[PDB]
Amino acid sequence: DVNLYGPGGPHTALKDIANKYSEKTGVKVNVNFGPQATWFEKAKKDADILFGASDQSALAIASDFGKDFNVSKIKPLYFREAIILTQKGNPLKIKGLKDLANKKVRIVVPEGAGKSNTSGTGVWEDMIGRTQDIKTIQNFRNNIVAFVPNSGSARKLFAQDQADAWITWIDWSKSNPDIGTAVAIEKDLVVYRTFNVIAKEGASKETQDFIAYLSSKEAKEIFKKYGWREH
Amino acid sequence: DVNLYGPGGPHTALKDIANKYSEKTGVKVNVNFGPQATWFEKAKKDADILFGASDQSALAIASDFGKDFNVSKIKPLYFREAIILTQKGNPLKIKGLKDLANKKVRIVVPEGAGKSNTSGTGVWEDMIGRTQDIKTIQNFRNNIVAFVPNSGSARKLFAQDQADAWITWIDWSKSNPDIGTAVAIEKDLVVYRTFNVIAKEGASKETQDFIAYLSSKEAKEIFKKYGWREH
Repeated sequence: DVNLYGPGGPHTALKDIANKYSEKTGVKVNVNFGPQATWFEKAKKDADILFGASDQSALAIASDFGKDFNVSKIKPLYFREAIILTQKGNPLKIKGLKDLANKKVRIVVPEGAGKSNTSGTGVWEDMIGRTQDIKTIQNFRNNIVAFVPNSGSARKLFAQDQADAWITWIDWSKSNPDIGTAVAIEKDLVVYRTFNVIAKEGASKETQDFIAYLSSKEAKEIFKKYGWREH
Repeated sequence: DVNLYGPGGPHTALKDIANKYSEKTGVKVNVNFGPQATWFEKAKKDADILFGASDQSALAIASDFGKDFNVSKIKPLYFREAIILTQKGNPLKIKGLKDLANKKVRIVVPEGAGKSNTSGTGVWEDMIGRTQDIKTIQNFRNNIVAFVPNSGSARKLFAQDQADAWITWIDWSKSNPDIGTAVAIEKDLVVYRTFNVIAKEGASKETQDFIAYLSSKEAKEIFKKYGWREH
């Protein structure tokens, strides 16, 4: 078996890819996902590949594994853009990030706060900071009602109508057409973060084979369906 | 005394400001700075103000203090641009981030890896990611020879000539004009991160007065000298 572990997000593309791969090759590929704490102990025993939803978070998670993984071997393969997810119908008529700074809105964002490894860390400030206006930065921050440890937590909060806007990734919207309404972020502000993988030291032939498959034509198309790009 | 604690970087502006403030008011203001671990236990006793070199790192550090500080009260006041610091004279003629990706060069970047709270976390990927080209991202990352826990560590590594380029902030160059040559980052890729402060719960009038001073015309001018903007 080839066992993958990583955060929620890329798991939807990976599940599809793994399904197709397993049927085609006979090799069983398992995609374990969620908050790091839910799978960390198990991963330490049988993780073949660690996948990531950003570089900083992947570096963090792989570093928790010590000798089993060499962090220098993290492989970026795709990227996707940040988006604003609004409640269905976008009742507040949010047009972008600047709009979120100037209106009265409840925003949720994943931030690790140094105790959780999440793809969201640093995202909101890097985007709104590109307005080069401290008042705008202050205004946006004042609207953040919740910093959460991971995207799954943001999704739950959002689903309970506890926030008007969730700063997230396009793939979360693609994976969940039924949840909210995606609003594109200003081209001059938006950030793009990567999907990546790292194989354990002494990875099996089956593991190496699947890694290659992630760059295959079939994999590219599935990734594309969820918003993951190469160029 | 009014005691401030925070990371290296903003400390140079703050020390100038604190000196000027003390000269004017007679209130003694101490600026403690460095890797969090070096002052954490002391700060637990007498920290009046925590200052930060980015939002994500400030959120992390303030969170570590539990009930002593209310993280919702973090105050962004200034921002500055990331830069590339090259060895003095810029021998490799580095022209920006894309140039770094294309050339064979050794890059140092501060990344917390989930175990250190540093202003650098997420910066390099957010900038190079805006090229929207996975090969460029891959190439850039392949040139990173060291992910260090804080900017002070990057400075030391850089000073030892163990890296050709250090992804840092303009203020590090302004504070250390002689240790290298600053190269501006492409305006369409660069990120800007903030300086912030948070006063302890039950902060004294004198503590509050100094916080106000950080927005005074005198303080603004000192911040500006080190590259901190509003504006």
